[PDB]
Amino acid sequence: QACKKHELYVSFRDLGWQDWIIAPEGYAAYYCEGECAFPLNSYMNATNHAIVQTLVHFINPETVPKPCCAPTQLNAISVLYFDDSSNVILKKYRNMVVRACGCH
Amino acid sequence: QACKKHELYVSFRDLGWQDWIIAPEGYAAYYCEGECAFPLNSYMNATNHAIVQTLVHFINPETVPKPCCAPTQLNAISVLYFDDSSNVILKKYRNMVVRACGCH
Amino acid sequence: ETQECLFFNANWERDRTNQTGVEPCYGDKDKRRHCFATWKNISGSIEIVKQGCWLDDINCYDRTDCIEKKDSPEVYFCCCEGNMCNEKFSYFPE
Amino acid sequence: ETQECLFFNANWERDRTNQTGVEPCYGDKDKRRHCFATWKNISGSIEIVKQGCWLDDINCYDRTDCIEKKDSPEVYFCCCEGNMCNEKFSYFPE
Ligand SMILES: *[C@@H]1O[C@H](CO)[C@@H](O[C@@H]2O[C@H](CO)[C@@H](O[C@@H]3O[C@H](CO[C@H]4O[C@H](CO)[C@@H](O)[C@H](O)[C@@H]4O)[C@@H](O[C@@H]4O[C@H](CO)[C@@H](O)[C@H](O)[C@@H]4O)[C@H](O[C@H]4O[C@H](CO)[C@@H](O)[C@H](O)[C@@H]4O)[C@@H]3O)[C@H](O)[C@H]2NC(C)=O)[C@H](O)[C@H]1NC(C)=O
Ligand SMILES: *[C@@H]1O[C@H](CO)[C@@H](O[C@@H]2O[C@H](CO)[C@@H](O[C@@H]3O[C@H](CO[C@H]4O[C@H](CO)[C@@H](O)[C@H](O)[C@@H]4O)[C@@H](O[C@@H]4O[C@H](CO)[C@@H](O)[C@H](O)[C@@H]4O)[C@H](O[C@H]4O[C@H](CO)[C@@H](O)[C@H](O)[C@@H]4O)[C@@H]3O)[C@H](O)[C@H]2NC(C)=O)[C@H](O)[C@H]1NC(C)=O
Ligand SMILES: *[C@@H]1O[C@H](CO)[C@@H](O)[C@H](O)[C@H]1NC(C)=O
Ligand SMILES: *[C@@H]1O[C@H](CO)[C@@H](O)[C@H](O)[C@H]1NC(C)=O
Ligand SMILES: *[C@H]1O[C@H](CO)[C@@H](O)[C@H](O)[C@H]1NC(C)=O
Ligand SMILES: *[C@H]1O[C@H](CO)[C@@H](O)[C@H](O)[C@H]1NC(C)=O
Repeated sequence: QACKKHELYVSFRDLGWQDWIIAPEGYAAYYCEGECAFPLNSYMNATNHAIVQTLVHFINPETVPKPCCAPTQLNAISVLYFDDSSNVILKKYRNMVVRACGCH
Repeated sequence: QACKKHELYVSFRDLGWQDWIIAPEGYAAYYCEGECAFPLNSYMNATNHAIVQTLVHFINPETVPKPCCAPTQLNAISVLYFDDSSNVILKKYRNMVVRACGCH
Repeated sequence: ETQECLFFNANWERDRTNQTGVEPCYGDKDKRRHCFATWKNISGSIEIVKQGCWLDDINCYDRTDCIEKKDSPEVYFCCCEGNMCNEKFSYFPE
Repeated sequence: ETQECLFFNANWERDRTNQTGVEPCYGDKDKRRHCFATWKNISGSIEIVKQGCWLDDINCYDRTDCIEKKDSPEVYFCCCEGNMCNEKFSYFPE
């Protein structure tokens, strides 16, 4: 129930991309998911904007929704893929891995 | 439907806090809200982590959910409030205003 | 727009700021800035508590004079736009 | 842990990097780092394409030798943990 990071491995095979990425085969990507509610404590890594909106909710849940649990900290991974010319290429991709979740 | 910033004014009166904050009386706070879907374009200010998770969804919506629209850019506001000793105090609060939304 | 305000700090000794001077709003076209002033009114006697720049506030949008409109406030506060607008402030209930 | 890898870049001239040397993994206890190596195997003849550090990858966790396990790959790639582990690499299908 509470907002928490959960596991999820992506596989570039499955993703369809198997012929272009050379590595890795898939990665530990993860994802957030969970309720983010009153009284929103520590370990929900929330923003003020979030606390306010949380109470706003709690008064008129009819107005703004509760905030969503979503990453606050992401890592890059590396990949090796082929280019149009079939050169081998290494590039690191920013924000692919979820390091930690929170209220937004 | 699409993820978009929407208006929301908070009022410290209503919030209950009227006797402690001296100013302002309430503020333009805003909030995100909207679907974030396939094929997630520009103006959804999404993260790679988000695009992946979006497709992951689209293959097995049974695994990870779609990402949530939530702020990517927040402003501080100032407030003036009284302290235990009733001194007047000014402090700026980080992340209270939503400047822009996106997919997370 | 507002690049600077009149700054005053009652509590300058403890806060380690100067007591007056002009404060730069660091107002650069993304977010607005205003000036403000807060003071006490002991029976027509007036003492300034604070005066400065003030992050974007939809309440003092389109305000070029500092008039406070709250009935008999414990502390008077007002903001306006426009350089040193905070220089003089006034009171006129609604 | 891994502080450095053997670095090699086939494409050093166009990329403007050196062609070899040791590359610092900038591996500091938050996220892991590994080394990797990718090379071509024209019939037992072997040419390295790239060799370097490699951001945290749950696939090369607990790996101290570089053995590639894919059948007859267009390009061979492997990673391991441990300094200069990338120094030598090997091939052994599953
Ligand atoms: C706000 O931000 C903070 C960080 O900025 C986030 O807090 C973070 O919470 C996570 C959980 O996702 C922490 O990481 C995990 O910690 C658990 C706890 O186990 C620990 O305790 C034992 C003590 O006996 C220690 O020996 C260990 O060193 C360990 O750190 C850890 O083990 C878990 O076991 C339980 C079941 O008993 C499970 O519920 C967990 O899923 C987990 O398995 C975790 O290890 C596992 O998961 C990681 C990936 O997350 C794998 O790589 C491991 O191999 C293993 O499978 C894991 O390390 C994180 O450290 C913590 N940050 C802090 C406080 O330092 C908050 O999450 C964030 N708020 C929200 C809502 O996310
Ligand atoms: C990804 O990030 C980017 C920014 O990093 C975000 O894009 C941003 O979108 C917002 C919308 O929330 C932009 O601000 C708004 O723009 C509208 C459009 O009107 C413009 O066009 C006319 C041209 O004829 C110009 O003259 C104007 O200068 C103006 O900029 C603007 O007016 C709107 O009117 C329509 C109806 O016709 C409404 O749908 C809008 O709500 C709006 O009223 C907006 O002004 C209004 O709203 C603001 C507060 O947002 C008030 O302060 C105003 O007084 C007024 O009420 C508003 O300026 C923003 O600039 C834009 N960033 C870019 C591209 O530069 C994306 O939103 C984000 N992705 C997501 C999902 O959020
Ligand atoms: C101060 O209060 C007096 C009456 O005590 C009022 O008429 C005057 O306008 C006030 N001055 C301020 C703060 O504007
Ligand atoms: C290279 O391929 C040969 C056969 O062509 C194989 O036996 C050898 O182990 C491979 N070397 C590598 C890349 O490990
Ligand atoms: C006084 O303190 C600094 C130190 O030089 C001075 O330059 C500045 O103009 C004053 N302070 C403020 C907050 O305006
Ligand atoms: C070679 O280029 C720099 C310039 O001095 C050198 O110091 C470094 O050790 C080499 N490059 C790499 C990527 O390892």
